[PDB]
Amino acid sequence: GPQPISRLEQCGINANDVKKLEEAGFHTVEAVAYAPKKELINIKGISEAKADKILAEAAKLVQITTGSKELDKLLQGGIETGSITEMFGEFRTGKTQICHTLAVTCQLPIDRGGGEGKAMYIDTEGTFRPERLLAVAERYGLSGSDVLDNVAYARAFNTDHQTQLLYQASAMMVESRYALLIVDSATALYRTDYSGRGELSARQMHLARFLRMLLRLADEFGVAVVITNQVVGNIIAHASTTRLYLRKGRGETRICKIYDSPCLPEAEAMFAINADGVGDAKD
Amino acid sequence: GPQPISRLEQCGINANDVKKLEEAGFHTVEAVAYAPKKELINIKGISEAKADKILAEAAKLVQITTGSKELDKLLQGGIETGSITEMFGEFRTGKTQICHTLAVTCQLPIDRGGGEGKAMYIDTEGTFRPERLLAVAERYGLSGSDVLDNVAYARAFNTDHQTQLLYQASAMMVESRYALLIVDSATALYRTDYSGRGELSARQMHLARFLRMLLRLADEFGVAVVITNQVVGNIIAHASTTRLYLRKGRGETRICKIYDSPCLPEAEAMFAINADGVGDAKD
Amino acid sequence: SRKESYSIYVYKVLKQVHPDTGISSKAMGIMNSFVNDIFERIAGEASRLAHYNKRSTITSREIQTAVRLLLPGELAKHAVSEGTKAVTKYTS
Amino acid sequence: RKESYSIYVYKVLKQVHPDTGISSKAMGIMNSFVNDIFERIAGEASRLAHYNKRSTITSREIQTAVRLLLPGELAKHAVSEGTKAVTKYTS
Amino acid sequence: RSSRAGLQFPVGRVHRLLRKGNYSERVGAGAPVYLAAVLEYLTAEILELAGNAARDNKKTRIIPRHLQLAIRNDEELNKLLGRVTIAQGGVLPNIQAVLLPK
Amino acid sequence: KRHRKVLRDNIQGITKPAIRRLARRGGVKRISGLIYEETRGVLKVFLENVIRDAVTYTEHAKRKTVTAMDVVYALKRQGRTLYGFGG
Repeated sequence: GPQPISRLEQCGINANDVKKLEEAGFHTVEAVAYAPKKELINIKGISEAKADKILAEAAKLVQITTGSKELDKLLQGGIETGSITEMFGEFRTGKTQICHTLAVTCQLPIDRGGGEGKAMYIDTEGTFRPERLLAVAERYGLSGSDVLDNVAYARAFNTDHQTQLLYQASAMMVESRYALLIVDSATALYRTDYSGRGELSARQMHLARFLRMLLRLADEFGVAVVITNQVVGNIIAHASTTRLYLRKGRGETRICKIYDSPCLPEAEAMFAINADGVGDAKD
Repeated sequence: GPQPISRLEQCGINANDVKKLEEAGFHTVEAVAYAPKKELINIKGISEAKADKILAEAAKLVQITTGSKELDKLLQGGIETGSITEMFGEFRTGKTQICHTLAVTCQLPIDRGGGEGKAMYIDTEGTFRPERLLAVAERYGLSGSDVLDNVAYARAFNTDHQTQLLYQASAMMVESRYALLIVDSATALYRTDYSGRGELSARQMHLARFLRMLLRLADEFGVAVVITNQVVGNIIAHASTTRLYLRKGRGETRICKIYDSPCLPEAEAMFAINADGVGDAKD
Repeated sequence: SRKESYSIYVYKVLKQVHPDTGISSKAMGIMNSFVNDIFERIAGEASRLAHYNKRSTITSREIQTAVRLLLPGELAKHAVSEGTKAVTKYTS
Repeated sequence: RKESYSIYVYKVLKQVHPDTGISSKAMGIMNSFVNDIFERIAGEASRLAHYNKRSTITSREIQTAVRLLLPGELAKHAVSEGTKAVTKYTS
Repeated sequence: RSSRAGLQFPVGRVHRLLRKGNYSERVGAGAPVYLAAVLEYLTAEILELAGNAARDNKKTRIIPRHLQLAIRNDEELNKLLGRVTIAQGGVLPNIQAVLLPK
Repeated sequence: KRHRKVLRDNIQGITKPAIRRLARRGGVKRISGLIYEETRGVLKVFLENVIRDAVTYTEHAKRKTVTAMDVVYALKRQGRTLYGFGG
């Protein structure tokens, strides 16, 4: 966690210099410490000697239910909060529907398979429907209005906007308790933006940074991170903890397969897409 | 609506750089803003520093009735402006007729199911008929002459001309309020031009770029984007928000089916093709 | 007034090898001098290598050969092992 | 192809000793010499430009590099020749 | 890229320094990774030995003296830094045998 | 516009006991009387050479202040690389 910069004054930095460091926007001893001298020196009323004293003394101090029961059993009860679970599958498999369902189930009591936290829906595809959220909320008997109140929503127009929303997510997730972060068509902007072959490393780098920010937020807030992937990157293998393959069974009933878990078996479960919900298959 | 690029110069971009951006075909601060740096940098006489200043300061500044009531109900009232709606169907289903109808209904008051905006008809097939527009205008009681005055028309002879018309569309749509962009036989030039098997990626790339320009213009002007597709590409799936399957019922009455909507059910509605209009089926 | 250095990375490494050990400012200055010095030696030798062989690109190969030229014995072998591992992990 | 300073060395030789020749080995040593001093001066000039955050190597960097690398009288005469040559060249 | 390479030293920064140090017209993707890895390793070896010396001296903080002891008491580091002066390092204790009393 | 007393004969500030201490760190047990003057000459030459180059760098940079980096560069180019005074 953080090591608030207050602790730096006990090292014998005078408090005025700490206030100037806070003015710069450095608020922890960790924050000042792993930065060079010039950042603290550039602050008004701070010399190089005080900065050397600061750096030297600073180094001294520094399960959400899927709502398909059969799928929950496949997952041993639902998504583990604090980790990334990847569901890769074809279009029309219900990925957007699953996102809408989870956006509400996260708000469920933990004893009901929720995280008792607010939800975060980052859309890149325009498919965000508050009315679908209302349907899922009424399914689980949650207030649809409260679902929208526990879902902060923003549509990312590009990869840069996609990463920029993470900055708002990190500061906003501190102020309110969240349990779910949704990124729908998470890989589409990496395909439309990064379309070249020479750009493979570029999309991989942007994705890597995006994933690292995701991991930091997951470890920071203990929330579930849900991203959706269409498989028509090898970087995701190390990053996803649980890989789910989704394929259509005709009508509204979908087949789920586990394609990676270091602990969980490779296995499959059948579920359906119902007006209210993403919910177990009911032949 | 648009945020003309003029406003970017008040952020302290010099006016010559704004003129170079206009030369590229970017005419609003919204247009420059949600594009990456390289677009503006590629313009002659623009460095990366000026582009960074443009993007940074630019981020600081930045339902049309189908005229078939039954179809509007199927669509929940008509096309959402600002998004692409794809209607794929056989020849003689009335696609051209539907285009002609919408070219007028867009001009209808919003309370009448219009967008209260001008229309854009990009033809690739020669089927543009101002007289049909006059018939639709008299159907809805709109001035046929005003319909032609609110429709800027150009026939694309090839895919390159098809994309080039988008450049005129972006600058022209800034000067006048539009509500509808029509691309009739949108996929034909990708079949006649790109006919090879090795060229599948090439037609997909040209289409992808075309779609991205469409999305930018849709988000920029909040207009409805209508393209017609004959299904005798998988790229369109992510791009189309609502997929409509059109098939002939004999006489002038056509069957419509919804084949994709993330929020709307798969469902069908019957409508007819009437001399005045594209209009509900009246057995 | 923004001045970059290798201090935080040196410190991270220090915490890796000696978890309960610190370092004085003077000593850190010597470490920074060290990293910059070796940077210059290796990069310069690699530049010369690429030039000698009429190549316009410095690749990991030039870096590796430079490392073998500049470093003594086992130090060279160990360094080569670290660099190779890092490049192969990066590539994946 | 394969470059050397041989013809220029020979022209200079003809300037200072009109009736004197030079062996192949000796010419090889002269070529080694010219390349060596080139590298020393160019390298120092490169560092001079870098230290001062300049992207251009100018005659001033060459001159300073010469002052750093050459001893005493050699340095003074070399500086004189470089300056003279640049002055004759400029007009 | 540092995380991708499993490193602590900054690959991006090293890449930038390679680009702007005028070493070559082009730089491969693996070059700054390799270089960063080598710099990190050597840093680790010196810090390991210096830490050892610091503890031998019952000190918890590494000072220049410890760096000098570490370097000069290690044949290969001593070789690598043969023409290098460690400020405030002093020298290794060493008295020629002939100078000692009989 | 208040300059220091003009500096003269400062090499004599390198005292006999200082030179003795340096020699002791160098492992020297006994010292001839003529060593001290000899040492001074040697030291002066060394210093001259370093400072000359340092000042050259200073002059190239169009500065009036000799920096630590000027000295470091002089030493490096004289094959006496010094650690600890960068940045």
